[PDB]
Amino acid sequence: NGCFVDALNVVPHVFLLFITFPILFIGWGSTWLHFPGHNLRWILTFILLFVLVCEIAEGILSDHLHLYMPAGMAFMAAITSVVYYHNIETSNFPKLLIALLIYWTLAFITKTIKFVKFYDHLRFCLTGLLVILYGMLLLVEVNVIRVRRYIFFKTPREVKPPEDLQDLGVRFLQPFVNLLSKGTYWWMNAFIKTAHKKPIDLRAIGKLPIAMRALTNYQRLCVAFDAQARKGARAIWRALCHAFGRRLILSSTFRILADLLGFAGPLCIFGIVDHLGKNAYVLAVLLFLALLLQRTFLQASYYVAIETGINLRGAIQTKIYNKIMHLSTSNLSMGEMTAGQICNLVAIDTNQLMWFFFLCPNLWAMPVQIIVGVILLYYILGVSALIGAAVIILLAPVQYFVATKLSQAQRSTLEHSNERLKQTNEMLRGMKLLKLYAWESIFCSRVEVTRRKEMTSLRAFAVYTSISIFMNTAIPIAAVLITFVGHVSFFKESDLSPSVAFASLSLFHILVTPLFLLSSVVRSTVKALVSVQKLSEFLSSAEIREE
Amino acid sequence: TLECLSRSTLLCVSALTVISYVTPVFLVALLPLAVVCYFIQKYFRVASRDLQQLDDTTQLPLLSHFAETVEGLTTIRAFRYEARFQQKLLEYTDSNNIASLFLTAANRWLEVRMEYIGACVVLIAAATSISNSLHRELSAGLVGLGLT
Amino acid sequence: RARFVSKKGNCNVAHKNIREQGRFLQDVFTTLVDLKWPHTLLIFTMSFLCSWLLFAMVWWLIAFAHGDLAPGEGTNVPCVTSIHSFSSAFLFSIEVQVTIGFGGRMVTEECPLAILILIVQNIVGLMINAIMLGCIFMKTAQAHRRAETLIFSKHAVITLRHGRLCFMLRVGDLRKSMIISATIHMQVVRKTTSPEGEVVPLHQVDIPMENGVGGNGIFLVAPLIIYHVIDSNSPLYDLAPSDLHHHQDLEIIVILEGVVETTGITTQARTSYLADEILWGQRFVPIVAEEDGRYSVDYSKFGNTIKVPTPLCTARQLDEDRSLL
Amino acid sequence: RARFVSKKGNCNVAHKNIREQGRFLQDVFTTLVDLKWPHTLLIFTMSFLCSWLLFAMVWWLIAFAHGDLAPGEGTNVPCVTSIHSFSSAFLFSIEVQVTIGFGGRMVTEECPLAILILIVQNIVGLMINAIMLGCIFMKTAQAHRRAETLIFSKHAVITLRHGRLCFMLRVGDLRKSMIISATIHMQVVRKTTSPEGEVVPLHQVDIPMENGVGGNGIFLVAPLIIYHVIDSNSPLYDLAPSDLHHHQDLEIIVILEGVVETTGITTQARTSYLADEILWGQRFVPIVAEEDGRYSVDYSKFGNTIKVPTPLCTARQLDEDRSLL
Ligand SMILES: Nc1ncnc2c1ncn2[C@@H]1O[C@H](COP(=O)(O)OP(=O)(O)O)[C@@H](O)[C@H]1O
Ligand SMILES: Nc1ncnc2c1ncn2[C@@H]1O[C@H](COP(=O)(O)OP(=O)(O)O)[C@@H](O)[C@H]1O
Repeated sequence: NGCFVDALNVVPHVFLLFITFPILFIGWGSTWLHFPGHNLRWILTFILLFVLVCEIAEGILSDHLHLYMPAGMAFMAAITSVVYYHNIETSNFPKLLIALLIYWTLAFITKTIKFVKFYDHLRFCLTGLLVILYGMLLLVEVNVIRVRRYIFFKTPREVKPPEDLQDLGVRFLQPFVNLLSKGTYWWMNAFIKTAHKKPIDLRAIGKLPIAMRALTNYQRLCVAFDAQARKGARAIWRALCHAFGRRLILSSTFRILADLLGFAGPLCIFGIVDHLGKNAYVLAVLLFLALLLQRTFLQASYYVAIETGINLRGAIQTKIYNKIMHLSTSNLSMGEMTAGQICNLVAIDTNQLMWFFFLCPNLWAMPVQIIVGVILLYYILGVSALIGAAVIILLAPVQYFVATKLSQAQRSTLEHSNERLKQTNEMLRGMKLLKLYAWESIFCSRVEVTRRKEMTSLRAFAVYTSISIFMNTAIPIAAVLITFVGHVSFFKESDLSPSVAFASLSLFHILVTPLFLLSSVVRSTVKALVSVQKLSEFLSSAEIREE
Repeated sequence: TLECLSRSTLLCVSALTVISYVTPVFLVALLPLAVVCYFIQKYFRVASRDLQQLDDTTQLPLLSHFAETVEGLTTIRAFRYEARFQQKLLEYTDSNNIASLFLTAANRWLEVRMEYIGACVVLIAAATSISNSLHRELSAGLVGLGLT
Repeated sequence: RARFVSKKGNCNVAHKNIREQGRFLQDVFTTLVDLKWPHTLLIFTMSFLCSWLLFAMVWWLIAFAHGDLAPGEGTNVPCVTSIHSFSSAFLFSIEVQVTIGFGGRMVTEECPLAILILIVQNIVGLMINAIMLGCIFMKTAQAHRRAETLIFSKHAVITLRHGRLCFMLRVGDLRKSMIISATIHMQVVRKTTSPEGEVVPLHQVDIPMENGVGGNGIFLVAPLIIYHVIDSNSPLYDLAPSDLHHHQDLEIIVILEGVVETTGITTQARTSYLADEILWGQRFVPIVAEEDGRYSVDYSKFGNTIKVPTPLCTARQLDEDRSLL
Repeated sequence: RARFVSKKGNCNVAHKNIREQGRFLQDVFTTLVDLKWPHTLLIFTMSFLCSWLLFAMVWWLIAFAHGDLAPGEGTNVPCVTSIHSFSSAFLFSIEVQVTIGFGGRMVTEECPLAILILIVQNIVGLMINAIMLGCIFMKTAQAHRRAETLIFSKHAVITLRHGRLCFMLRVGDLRKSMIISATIHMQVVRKTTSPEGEVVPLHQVDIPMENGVGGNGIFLVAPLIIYHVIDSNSPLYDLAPSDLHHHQDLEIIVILEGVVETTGITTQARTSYLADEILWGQRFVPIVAEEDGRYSVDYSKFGNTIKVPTPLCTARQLDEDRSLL
């Protein structure tokens, strides 16, 4: 009785879609309350979305309307479960949750009956994963009733919605929104729509969240600095890496998952081309989903890196401002604590440390990316991997030597520019006395000589970057040419179907993009190193003596 | 930045030209993409300019304050007003941070909607490929170029 | 600056730190009535169609399950005679639910499960019909359109009547229907600091409506300027004429209450006048005029105003001058 | 000790030696409406099923009695065609009662007794349907959930305003819906002994609500501290500050009356303050605050209180000192 069980599955989706519409229409016709398992709930709901797409694919392959209707109904049922959970996050209830729990139990029952009747005799996998996902959402609902007040004894002892991000007077809500919105910045809509109607102001934009204030970042940073001292230039670097911590690590994990999916795309291209030469629309739908997912996770990684960077900037700014207090004027008399030097410190180190902390998560994914690239191209090239492998191994050491020759010029560049800035400072605050008896030629020739030395450094850097780009293009093209020529006629005797060719070109382009980037990365990397060395020498100035 | 921009614009030109060559029908689905992207870019432009201007107007006074604290050290440490000045700097740095944060958030939002636009275009490009270049066009080599 | 209650009558003060759990489905039963006739019709047809489709699905399912849906002659009688597909099942559902009863497809006395599904279908249908009738009648009874017609001149004036300073402000009706026992609660708010060092952010105080021997109410047929005279005892008696236009923050609100005739409900109209809204030393133009055989009221001159050569001075200083003259 | 009316607003005094025979089925028709929506739905389905089963039983009985229930072909026509067992009899009962009329089983013009049972079935069904519709609409119209939101600070304070002792107590709204013409009846109870040797166990006396020139009512938008000043004429003027905390038995009740907007019914909120509840010499924290462009009210500081260096003395002795200073 297959159609009978299909109908029995269609029923509960219908029940839920019918109870959702009155409440959804009343709600459609500012305190955010979150429940445990919220993020788990949304993750599982996206996994349900995926498995339902797969079920629709099965129903297309088989066709008999009644045989693929269950997927089309669970689709709207899961979307309406999302709508319910949005309506509950916006206003809490004990009853709407039970309304979800009933549906979960009934859907689990129907899926169990399906599984049994199948066992007695592709569907199996899709159905098994369905049952598992339903079961985990059920456990989440049981956790939610266990927490506060589904039926449990009298009073919830309910949380008292969080005042950290819900406090009156706040515009920015990244931490104060739902699971699905954080990725898209849907909250921004209002704001960007508002900005066009009325120009933006500082009183227009809000305050900063509980976990965003520079006071707490300075607090965390000084605590970590103390813990590091109880255990120099290297110490403060260790403290910075410690302090950002988990957020930074998470940004890296998001980027690595985005990278694996980014490699996954070209494989779908291979499959599509192969079926074109001869299970194809599924390749298009899955490819579209994969590309969307990579984009979402890449942008989230960039955002969290930027968050970590701005918090770094705030914390080190307030740390150096606190330390300027205890600084003694005997240092201020010396060139090391020059006022212009200290303001250059603040501004350019804000800049350099922020840019390095935006580019550091990007490079913490280059190794995993290249490794997965080669482990994917083995299965596509075959015995013709040797050529590409030799190319991407011959790339690395010459690139290391080029990067060394680059860094050496860049550091001297920074020293010369730093002296030029102080010469300009002492030239501009005395232009009156300078033009009075016209000592201009001397100071102008001195600044011209300093500019010529700086230009020598810059031209060395530019020639080295040009050689870098030359290599990063010439080695790739030679690699592609050699590999293909080798496969067709040299040894392999297996005609490369066009799918292999285009998939190789795709993976190869994905590999090429990071190499061009790393050359620019060194420019920010040595600058971050120099900025921290300067910051540590500044922190090592003479204290003021307590009475 | 200039060289990367030139490389990316030439890559975009190449990709559009290739997709147009492989499927002469795609020129029916390109104008809506262009229109929606144009409108969203226009909407982003004014908000972005406003956020950049506010960023600059908050970033100037913080550095003015830093310089003045650095030079007039003796007076500030004589009065023993250090709590007041540290509180002031906390105010200024928090405002600077929120300005920067909103600028980068608007950047991220534009990037996300642009990536959704790119997903749309690649999706229906591949769909029109698998449909037309197989059923009615019956061409094999163009599929790889189009999808790549 | 910030206003206390807006001109349209709605409240401006926004609450913060409210508790939780208010409106446990009863205030939603009334918020449903509140929604506009199109939205309410939409949700009503939505509820009806939802119930109809739910029970049609369950009836198709039960006819499929008994095997009566499998087309066969003999060895059985269908629990619902002459049922073939989902279309006839939905037709049977709408035939038994909304109580038309075509009787082409007959439920039989062979299956008690169909008896149970019918006995729950009918009671749930009757309950939803009863609520959807009571609610539309309740919504129908109100008249908001009749309520929102109260009108008060945009700005109020002050003049000199009977040798004393006085407040003049126009009210009026906009329909034939009267308002019974309309009373005026005229109040003033201000940030006040007591002599005991206590500072209140806003202080409501009753300023009287000056009528005959007594009375807090008035009678509205024609636009009647409400007539109050500020004296040394009045709270508004201390201000100055040159400081009100720009700097000061004084909101004078009027609350006109009254029960409409046809419905009998007690409605009211609240309006505010700021410090920058009110002006000094003027006079309204007479509205009523002796027409052919009646009194003609011209609403074009309702907010019109003429200059009057009246002295400009503070009410405290004016009372001191009255003590001197 | 014993309280007069509880904090929640319910009454505490329990009556004894009441007479008899009150509520002869009419107050039960309204006590039915009073019961909670689940209980009311239960009793409604109970009444419906009771009537349905009663008439199904009587129809099965009459079909059995005529002999038409005995399966036989010819020599008769069943009073109700195509009736076989109790199941089909109950189906006919629910088909004719709730007015669906399937017509598979037909009542015939051979038996007038079936005509009579139908003519009583239909009228009793119509009457029970009419009462069960009117009652659910009547129950639906009320809004108790809207009623129970009145809030008064847990303890009330006294302070020194304008050189005189004053009573300060917070009230407030909890929803967007206003309350029209809310009046305050502030009363005090005490066991009093007259100079004529008469002892009363409890004595209600009106303590005024001090508003503008007159008025027993107020206007509720934001939490407004009700402001009364006890003078030598006030009944509360004689007590002492150190004897109220523990020993004395004084209940100060407030009765806030007012008609809600949407329903038009006149609700009220009554609350008591004992001698041990009220305290001395304090000040509430300002709730309203000038927000971005509005007024923000913080209900966390609603019951918060700050110390004030105010003199502590009895109101009689305070008036004597005012006569001396
Ligand atoms: N001729 C009229 N008939 C009916 N209502 C009017 C008329 N003129 C104005 N109103 C309403 O009553 C109020 C009276 O204000 P009004 O005298 O018109 O001053 P203003 O012209 O500055 O709005 C207005 O808010 C308006 O909505
Ligand atoms: N933030 C609030 N929002 C709404 N109602 C409140 C709030 N706080 C208290 N209430 C209610 O109003 C009354 C005010 O008393 P309250 O100021 O809370 O003193 P206490 O904390 O001792 O109960 C309480 O009985 C409570 O039921």
